Amino acid sequence: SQSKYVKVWEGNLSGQRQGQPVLITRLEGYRSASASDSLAANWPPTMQIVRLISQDHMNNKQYVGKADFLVFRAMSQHGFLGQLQDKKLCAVIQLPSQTLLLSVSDKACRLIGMLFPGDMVVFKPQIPNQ
Repeated sequence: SQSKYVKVWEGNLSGQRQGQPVLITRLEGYRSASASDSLAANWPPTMQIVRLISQDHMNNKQYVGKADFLVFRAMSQHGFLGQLQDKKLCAVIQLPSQTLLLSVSDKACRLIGMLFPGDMVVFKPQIPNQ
């Protein structure tokens, strides 16, 4: 598609470590157009974090040009202050098809996320592969 951002809304409850669910109901999220529409269209309501990503990892704009962006918009949360006050980050989601990173910083009612390819990028030509 052709755009810069894409906000989508949905509802579910699944997203923890070790393949565990999460306390969620209905929230929205804004992802950089750098991602595919089908992503939010059939986005998996269940996340599985097995790693940890710091805010310093997403501080690299030299990687946001080849990858997509994902932001979680919520009205409530728990523990957000802890990290945001400690180092300001979150856990990373390791998918067998792709790689998503979750890091909460300077956002109590929001979360920072990154969409990376499952080690199958067609990087080669010029311009930021969209």
